Amino acid sequence: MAVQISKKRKFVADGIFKAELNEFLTRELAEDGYSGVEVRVTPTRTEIIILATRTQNVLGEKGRRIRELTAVVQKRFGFPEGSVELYAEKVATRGLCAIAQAESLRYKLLGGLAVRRACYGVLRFIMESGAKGCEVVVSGKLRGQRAKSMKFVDGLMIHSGDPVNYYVDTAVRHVLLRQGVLGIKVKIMLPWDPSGKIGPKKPLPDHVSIVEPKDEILPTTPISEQK
Amino acid sequence: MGRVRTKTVKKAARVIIEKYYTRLGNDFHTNKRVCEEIAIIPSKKLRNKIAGYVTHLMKRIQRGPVRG
Amino acid sequence: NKGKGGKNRRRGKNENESEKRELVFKEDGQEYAQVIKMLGNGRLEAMCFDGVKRLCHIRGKLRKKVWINTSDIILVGLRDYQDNKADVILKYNADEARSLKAYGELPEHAKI
RNA sequence: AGGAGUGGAGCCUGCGGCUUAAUUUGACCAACACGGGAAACCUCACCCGGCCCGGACACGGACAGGAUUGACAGAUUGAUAGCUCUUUCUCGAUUCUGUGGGUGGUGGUGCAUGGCCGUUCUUAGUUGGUGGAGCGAUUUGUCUGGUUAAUUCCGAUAACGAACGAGACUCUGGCAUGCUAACUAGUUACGCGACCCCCGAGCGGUCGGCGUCCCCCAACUUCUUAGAGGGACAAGUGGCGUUCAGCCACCCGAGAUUGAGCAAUAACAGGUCUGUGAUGCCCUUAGAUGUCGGGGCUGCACGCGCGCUACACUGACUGGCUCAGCGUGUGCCUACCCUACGCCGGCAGGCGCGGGUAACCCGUUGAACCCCAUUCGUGAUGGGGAUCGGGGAUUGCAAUUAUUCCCCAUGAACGAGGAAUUCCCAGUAAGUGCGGGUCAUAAGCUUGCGUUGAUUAAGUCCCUGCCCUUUGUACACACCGCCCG
RNA sequence: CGAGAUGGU
Repeated sequence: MAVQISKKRKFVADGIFKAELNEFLTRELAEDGYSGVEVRVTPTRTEIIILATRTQNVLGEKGRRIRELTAVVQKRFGFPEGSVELYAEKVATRGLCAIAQAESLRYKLLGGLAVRRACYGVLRFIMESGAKGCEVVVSGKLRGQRAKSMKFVDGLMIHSGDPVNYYVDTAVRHVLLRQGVLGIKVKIMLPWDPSGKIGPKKPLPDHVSIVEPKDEILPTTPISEQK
Repeated sequence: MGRVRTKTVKKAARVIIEKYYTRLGNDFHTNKRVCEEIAIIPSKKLRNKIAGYVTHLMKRIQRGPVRG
Repeated sequence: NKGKGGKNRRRGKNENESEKRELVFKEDGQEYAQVIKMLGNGRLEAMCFDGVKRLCHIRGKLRKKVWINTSDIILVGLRDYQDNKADVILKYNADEARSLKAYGELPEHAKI
């Protein structure tokens, strides 16, 4: 770069890069249980951290797939030789991640399991994992040539105002069967977690809580006490 | 117009008075400071509304019983 | 596109009597006819151009779709028995009826 | 109650009908300046012609005196397409050929589907668990009354305890001489320094006036930027309220309704396959429904929709003076950006030479209406500027069916608009100009910003509709229903 | 107490 690009173009181009990388990884690592990518920079080096539920499938027999993925990421995005490193990392609390639950429901349906038996199978596992509530939806040609939908729901679920940006986790997916495409949508509502990264640290806007009064003595008589 | 107070305000004010009656009085600006240290309230604008109805209830309790 | 009736009932699929309306001629067992009178009950009186008048009936596929009228031009299917009676197969627009007569397919009797 | 209108005129632009080789097509409150749809080519799907394989792979055949590839010249052709015909060089196992099978498609079905969006519907609405009532569909909770913008609160009570919507929440506007602290932001002051004026107590001065004239190794944060905190609660006083929940006026105060975003359950045969490597089934597949050349999308007796300019004197024309805010900027394949200053030309425009990847350069963004002086004189007039002749620049591979721009000339209808009908309550309506999108060339559209700034209301259910309750029914395809001679 | 019929998708 013989003269540097302006800050408006620089900040937009850095966002366009993260979007294409997330699409490539989404469709390479679908059955391997992918759920997100994180990227960080240091002098002469870029480190990419990738989250999945079955990390040994991301590596392969002696690390083959990490070496193949390092090669194609460098080849496509134009990094110089050896400046790119890929690290696989294991997903914590996989029942509270909406993308891993949308993909496992997609592969469970694609194997020929019945729709209600599959949907109550994930609805139980999300609520046993410690969510405050959830909503699962399937739609398309469910049983016959005319389209239908099903809602499955449990616990609490908010729809309006700013808290939706940090208390609700969501995913949408497609599955192709011999008669055409079905849609899947998954929503999960997270628990409040003061510190520990199960959920958000910020409380709900209308949850006031009062501290309890303690240990007073009702009677008194006048006395003095020297040190 | 409309100045009616919702159940989130009216319930929090009653629970404060049941526990801390001996701290409270008729000055809004002192009640506003007490309610900030005895409770966790997410918004400054909600804290002002709670201390307002607490100040209204203290002036009623000085005359006779309040059923709640 | 343009409606030409007026009602609540947008509940159907649109008629699209357009584009590849490929021109249809007779096979064996068929005739061209002009409507002379319309009766009740989904039936009509029609004259074909070789001069045998018949009582004629709307096929179940054309009900409440292809509205027939007096002096209109139609394609009719004959029966191998009961020669006084027949069934309607198609209606020709005044744009198609002139093309039939331009191909010499109709005697100089039909009105357009 | 009123304001500005629209419907009448000329022109722009979307739709139907007609015309045509083709004038590609979706859509009929909730279609018609809408598909971000401003088509010269491309886009491109339509119409007239011509090259090409970009037909994987499998099996069989043909084949190293050879499977196959490419081409000069003449004829041919819109054509410098070796397309094809005559001729005779060239390449080297990569192809060719028959059968099977694939592959592509702005082809068909939105009435086969996913995703997204619109609408019912801007209002206050919706639902389990355990208990009570009915053989049952169902019901109560979810209410007689008062109160609120609100299924918002009070209270009542065969129900008790909860969930979503509402509200809270997020962004934004108006206040801080208090805090943090600035050569990519300023002020004040002086060591002072410089130009101009004497108008000034008084000189041509220490001292006065004027400055986007210039240094500070002066002091500072009022004006600009932007981080943290503060502030408003129906909190205070007087009335009215089953004296509760609330409602009205007033003091003090920057301020006692700022404006947007997000939004439930259940639906619709609503729109979209022409946004997609989202997609089932059907069609087509070498004389192709997968690339180049030319034409069309603009065609004009006629009906309709959203708009621009006007009918003048509360004006038009010619000079002079003086004030904004929101933004964008060297294109990463893809090859283009925003402009000061000097010179040539009436103008559009041309040449030279610098700054800017931006609180740094265009830039103190010298904006329009408005403001001051002049000319015209109630005349289709010096109002209005449609229609049409001749000449000159700029973009581009190409401007004719006129791309856009400049100049002289020509000088239509129109004198405040029939029956009808739209939007609007305060920095609002209306007037007035400037940025962004689309862009090689270019707004009469749309999405934002500032500037000048009113009249009329503080209400009602009459007209068109929405919410809740009681009531009647021969309706459930649900009054655009059903039905008799 | 004016006049207020009818119904392809």
